[PDB]
Amino acid sequence: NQYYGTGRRKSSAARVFIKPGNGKIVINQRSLEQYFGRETARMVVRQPLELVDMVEKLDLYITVKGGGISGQAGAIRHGITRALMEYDESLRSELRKAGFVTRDARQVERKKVGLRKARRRPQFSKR
Amino acid sequence: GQKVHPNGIRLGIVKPWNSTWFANTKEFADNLDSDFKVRQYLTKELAKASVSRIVIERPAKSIRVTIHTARPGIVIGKKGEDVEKLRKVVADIAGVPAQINIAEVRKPELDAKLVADSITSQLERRVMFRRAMKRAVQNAMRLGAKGIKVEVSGRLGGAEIARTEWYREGRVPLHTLRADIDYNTSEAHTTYGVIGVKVWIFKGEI
Amino acid sequence: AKQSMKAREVKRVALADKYFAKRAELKAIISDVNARWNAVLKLQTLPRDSSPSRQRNRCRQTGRPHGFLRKFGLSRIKVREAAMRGEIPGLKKASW
Amino acid sequence: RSLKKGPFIDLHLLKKVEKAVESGDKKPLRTWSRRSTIFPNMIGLTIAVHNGRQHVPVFVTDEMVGHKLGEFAPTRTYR
Amino acid sequence: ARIAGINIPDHKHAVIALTSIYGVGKTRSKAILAAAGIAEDVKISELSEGQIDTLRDEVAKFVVEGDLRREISMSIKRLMDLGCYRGLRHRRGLPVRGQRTKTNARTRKGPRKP
Amino acid sequence: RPKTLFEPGEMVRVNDGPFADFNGVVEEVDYEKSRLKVSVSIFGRATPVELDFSQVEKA
Amino acid sequence: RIRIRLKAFDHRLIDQATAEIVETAKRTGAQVRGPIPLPTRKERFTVLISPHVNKDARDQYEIRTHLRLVDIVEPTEKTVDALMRLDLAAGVDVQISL
RNA sequence: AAGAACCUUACCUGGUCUUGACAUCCACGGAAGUUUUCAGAGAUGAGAAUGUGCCUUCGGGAACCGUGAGACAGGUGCUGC
RNA sequence: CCGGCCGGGAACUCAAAGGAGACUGCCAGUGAUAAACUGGAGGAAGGUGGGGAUGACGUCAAGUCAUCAUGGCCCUUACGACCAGGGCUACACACGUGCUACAAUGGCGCAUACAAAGAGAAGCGACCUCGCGAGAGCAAGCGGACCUCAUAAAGUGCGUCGUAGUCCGGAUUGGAGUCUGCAACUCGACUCCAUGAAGUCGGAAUCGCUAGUAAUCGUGGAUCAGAAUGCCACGGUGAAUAC
Repeated sequence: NQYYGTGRRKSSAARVFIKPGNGKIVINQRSLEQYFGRETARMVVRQPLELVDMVEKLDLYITVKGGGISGQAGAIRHGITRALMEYDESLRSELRKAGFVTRDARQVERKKVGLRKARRRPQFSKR
Repeated sequence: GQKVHPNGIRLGIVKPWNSTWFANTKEFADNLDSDFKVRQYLTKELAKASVSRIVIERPAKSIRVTIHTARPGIVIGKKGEDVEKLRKVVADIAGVPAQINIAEVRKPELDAKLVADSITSQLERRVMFRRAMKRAVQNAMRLGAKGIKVEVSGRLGGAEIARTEWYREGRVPLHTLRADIDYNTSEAHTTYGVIGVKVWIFKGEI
Repeated sequence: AKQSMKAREVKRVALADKYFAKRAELKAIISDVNARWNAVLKLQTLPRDSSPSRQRNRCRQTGRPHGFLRKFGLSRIKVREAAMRGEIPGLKKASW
Repeated sequence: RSLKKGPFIDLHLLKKVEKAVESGDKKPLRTWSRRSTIFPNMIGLTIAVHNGRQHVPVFVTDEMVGHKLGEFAPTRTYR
Repeated sequence: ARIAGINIPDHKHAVIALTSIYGVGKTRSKAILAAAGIAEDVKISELSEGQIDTLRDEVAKFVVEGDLRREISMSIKRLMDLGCYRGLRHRRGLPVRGQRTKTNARTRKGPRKP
Repeated sequence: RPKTLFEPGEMVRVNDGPFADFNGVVEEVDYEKSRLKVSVSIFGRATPVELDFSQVEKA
Repeated sequence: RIRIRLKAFDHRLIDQATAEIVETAKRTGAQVRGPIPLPTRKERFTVLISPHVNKDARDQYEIRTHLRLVDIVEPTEKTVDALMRLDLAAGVDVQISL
């Protein structure tokens, strides 16, 4: 199988054409170094991309669709799980144990009537 | 005061919509006002005719109005003359070519609009409210509804302080969206005031 | 009730949509200068009710100034009543 | 703050001001309509804006041209 | 670089001193900055006659510094002599730009008088 | 060429099409759209349809 | 090339009408692209439930316009002959295109 | 109140009422309408030009408009005890 | 044309119809051999998986005769009705609600990312030209998975500010374009250029929130000719703490 992006997290679905080769992220046919290479939090989203420990011999081209950056990273991570499941199913126990196979169903709660946010309530005066 | 309207909460689940048509946002309001005016005319003309539900379907060339009447013969008239006159006036209210069909309502007490307007007419005729409510619930339980609730409300029996009396027979499970409960209202314009009768009839879980 | 307000709304719709909105439109597009003014004086002479800004959208059944919803054509209480009776087609309670 | 396509005056006020300047023998000119820019023609005339039942007479000078007539009339009273 | 004011640059921007002078706004500041095209946080030593003449001609071409007291006191004074209420309402001290005076306007009114 | 001149507001009825025995009045034609706008009754349903002389054969 | 866009406030009527157009093209025996779902318009309205004074208590309503496109490859004259009143649905509005 | 420049819009000035802004009748006259002038802050008046089509078993009928008396209207007036 | 643009394909994202799945089903322990509770496998989801709608008999003669309808009472050449101007926007003050802050986890500049939900025909309006700009002129595509509103903002990568009353932005009549021209005076919004007030984190008290929650940062809608910091929705980053 060609290793491809699967999986979902927040509002995202993943498009990574990860492959045998040295790992350097390329985004929209442009380098990650040009996009956000020295960005702080680019590391805290790059570690989830590698969190599956299946990036070490794998070159990466990433243009995941939808959501913000961390949700995109979670989608990439979940895709590397489901694709490595398609490659060999023996590593299912270790990915399940480390928590990568789980889709986090956490999503933004809706705003409610009489409430400024989903749960935040307007200030109450006793009098 | 704090309760959901049963037809509205079951509007997508069990109970059907009263008006079925598609119009765009340009014509939606004009159509809705035309539905209201057509409904108002044939309601006021055929209130003696025991009209219960009025279904207006527009195929956007024309208008097709189906009247669910317990007494079809008075609406139809002799040789269809009365329903033809109704079709003509409904045509000039709608502004489009018109069609009226009569769908009969078997088991007239089982219909929620009909029992409410019957209790209203008795309250206009100064029959006892308790007599009207007990007759409503007893006939429904005889005809075989699983339940019926009748609420009379306001100025009962010509008393200055208003009161709300509910007579309940059987099962009326309003929280179940599976259940079919026909809920309808009628208004008695008595000399002391206005009395509201609200009835629920529960027939089955669909 | 509020019969004078309803008749005034009929008056301004009749003066704006039918008698004018071609005369007033031509005078307005003249009044924006395209390369004391006569278009200004004529637009003054035209009735004030010919302005579509004068029209206040009111509920068709009741006549309420506030609460109007233009897709429905009715004020908020009447769209609730017609919603529960099923008169508005496709209107179901939203529970997302 | 307003359109540069034209200065705005009421037509009836323009007719009465041109009649007053042309005649040259005039009393204060009563205008209920307050939203009128003073023209240079008005200077030398007395024009009465609408406040309450009372009379607010403004004798327009050279400076008060670009302003509307209602600026010189006070609509409310306070201490 | 002092023209028609009380302010001078002191190893800082000319623009803040010019708008510190009343009667002008920051458009003079922005345009003088655009014409200068250099860092103004540098020292004010070797303050140039070119900078001084540009500032002088720019204020002379636009609204001059110190016309603000003029504009306020003209509206006040001419309508107080005429007797019209327009000058009187700006004499009272409250905001007549349309702003709410029911509980706000502490900037115009001052600290609260109980 | 049959009916080579094209006249706005001309009424043609297609017996083969669903618009047979249907009568309508065209108040507005959208010249700015460049497509003729008629509320044609189709399948017994009157909705505005954009149309062209090349698009529909004239009767 | 014949383009039918069919919309309704109810999805069962939508599936019925698109099955009917598919049935007419299947009876004439032409290649039919399958019915493409097009995204639903959810028009939400928030309406105060009290006549005089309430702001927190308010109820929400949705009108949902379900949309389908058949995009049949081949039109024909026999379907043009049978076209008259083929939809027969007050619920669905159908727009034709060439 | 999910929209106070005017309008919305009740509270200060000028104009109106037995048909009132708004429905129904009885009578008489006029198609409905369009376009202007003057005065006026103005629905208000005082004037002019064109259109009696449409139809009635024409012993003239329309949606209408103008006017008159009465029935009648009208009220976001009071009492949510 | 290195734009899926274009043949093609429908493999994936996706749209939206129908299904499947979660039932303490299994396993252990406790408990009565019951209910249930505690853990464990499986599984994306585990014990109301999350959220919403749903508000029992009644209650407070709580709110609405000003949405409507309604009994009685009152006015009816006026308590009806029409227009102009005005008030609903005033101000010695005092609390309730939110907004902007009091900077350096921040400004300011230049370059670069990543959304979701919606609306749109008297409407949304690209492109181009003219404007510092709000905008104007010309004006394609669009009754919408197509076109437009609308090249999100926090995030940055570099610089610079290193007390600065700061871009934190208050303040009379200007210098303006747009809306309707009854018409922006009392009374609109917008880069407005007006003078750069107050505030160096707020006493006694008090409010909201247990996880995609608080906080923060943007976007859309309804109302609407114009006029939100309110209301209703949408996404992004994303805690801390429960003995």
